[PDB]
Amino acid sequence: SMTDQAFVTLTTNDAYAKGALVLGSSLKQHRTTRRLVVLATPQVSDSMRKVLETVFDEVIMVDVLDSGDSAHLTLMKRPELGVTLTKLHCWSLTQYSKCVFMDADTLVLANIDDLFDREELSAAPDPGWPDCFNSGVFVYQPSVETYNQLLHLASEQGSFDGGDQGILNTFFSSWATTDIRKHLPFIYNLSSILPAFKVFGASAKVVHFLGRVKPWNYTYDPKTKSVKSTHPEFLILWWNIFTTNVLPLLQ
Amino acid sequence: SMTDQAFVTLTTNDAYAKGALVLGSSLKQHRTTRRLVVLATPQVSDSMRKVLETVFDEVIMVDVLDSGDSAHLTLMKRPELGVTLTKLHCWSLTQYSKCVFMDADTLVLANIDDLFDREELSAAPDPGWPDCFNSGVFVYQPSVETYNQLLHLASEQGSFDGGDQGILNTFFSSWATTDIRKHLPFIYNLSSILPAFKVFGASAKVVHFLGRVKPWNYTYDPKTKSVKSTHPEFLILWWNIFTTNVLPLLQ
Ligand SMILES: O=c1ccn([C@@H]2O[C@H](COP(=O)(O)OP(=O)(O)O)[C@@H](O)[C@H]2O)c(=O)[nH]1
Ligand SMILES: O=c1ccn([C@@H]2O[C@H](COP(=O)(O)OP(=O)(O)O)[C@@H](O)[C@H]2O)c(=O)[nH]1
Ligand SMILES: [Mn+2]
Ligand SMILES: [Mn+2]
Repeated sequence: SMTDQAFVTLTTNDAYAKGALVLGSSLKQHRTTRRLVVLATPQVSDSMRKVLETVFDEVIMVDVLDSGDSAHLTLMKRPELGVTLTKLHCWSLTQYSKCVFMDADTLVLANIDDLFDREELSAAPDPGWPDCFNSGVFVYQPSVETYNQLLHLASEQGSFDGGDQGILNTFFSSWATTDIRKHLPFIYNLSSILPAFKVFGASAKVVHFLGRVKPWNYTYDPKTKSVKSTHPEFLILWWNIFTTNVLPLLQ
Repeated sequence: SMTDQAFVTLTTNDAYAKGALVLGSSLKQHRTTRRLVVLATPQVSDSMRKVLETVFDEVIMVDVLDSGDSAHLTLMKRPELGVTLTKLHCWSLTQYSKCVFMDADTLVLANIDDLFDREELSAAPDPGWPDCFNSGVFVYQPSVETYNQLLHLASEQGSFDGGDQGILNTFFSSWATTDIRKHLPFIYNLSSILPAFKVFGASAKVVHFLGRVKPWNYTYDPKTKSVKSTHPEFLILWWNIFTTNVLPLLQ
């Protein structure tokens, strides 16, 4: 293995846990040589953690509601940010020298181990405001200091969008205008939100299921091998990995 | 003046001509020291050209249907690209050493003369596929050679999107991964297509009315000083410039 480097994701409940299982399975399918880590909350059932342990190398419990937790004081100032402050613990994983964070609503389509050639903070442009990076996929260097700086910003300013992206863009404010290599190609975080896709979509490495309805919210029908009601192949691939690679794992 | 440098736009009919008048007026309002040039087709009425001559320094006729025109042979190979091939004549303006091209559906909100500090090809990211630049605002160096290269590409490949953006991104294919200074801030070409706008929208320099319905397609009502049926201030500002600055110009 590479014990030094990891893909890291986050699950705060059993639903998003299904995303992480598909994500993690997709990274394994494409033969990552890196470690797979999921940050989990106590809202994730013990039974679902057990399933998570079959795909991830580490299942690391984070509970911001605990007074022992580093973020707990910040949560009391900003109680609307529990999920965000949990995600930012990704910077506390100081046993790793470099990590790629990935949202549980991502799916990997090709080997993306070359991301570890990048430096903090490397991320793809967000559609809709492309001078902000999308926080669903980013390369970072674990650090207690950086983590504590991020907590402080969250304390002072909250997030301009109620999630982690605002706060990450505010702290990492030089991304839009400094060093192009920190701009991940859009194909490493391709929002499922048209003629450009016909030309470039085939080279997609990561698809990101941005928005309200997540792939596990759909009703899957084995009879038709698809869901009840743009490029629907990605949603179908999600459920292929789920039914094929994930389902037989704890038995 | 600066006789060396110009803002350049394009009008193929009387409708888009109204956009160019508002654009040009907005550049004058914000006190550009550069020259204002509009490329016009014979589909633009002589009476509307006369109004255009009150705002622009040069009204340059381009007719791709003419056998004397440089693009005419390319048009016969690709007859669906008349508008595109007309726009690309912007590169034929070799009397200027550097130009900013702007679509007739842009409106300037602040002085953007600092764009002339940039080099070919400097453009803002397109929302939706942000590793392509949006072709509504770009800094370029006039050149017969570049122009002829662009014609050839148009001949060989057409455009992957039926307009000029595909062809410009294909020719200028290194934009996404080389030299960040060629990435215009999104505020220099802000698509009217939300929490990021609350934080960053106020610093907008150029708004771009992307999409089907253009500002002059709206019915303006002087009684209410707004239109019949997101951030509606931009559309209202368009019509303010039209009614205030443009309307009294030929009398
Ligand atoms: O209720 C939640 C909210 C978010 N997350 C995690 O935080 C990330 C960011 O949220 P989300 O992906 O739902 O936002 P979006 O990507 O749609 O903008 C998710 O991918 C998860 O890893 C989670 O586990 N549970
Ligand atoms: O019928 C047309 C089509 C386009 N154009 C010019 O070409 C540009 C690009 O087209 P458009 O702005 O309509 O495309 P969009 O910006 O909406 O994607 C316009 O701004 C105009 O300057 C024009 O004059 N007449
Ligand atoms: Mn996400
Ligand atoms: Mn336009």
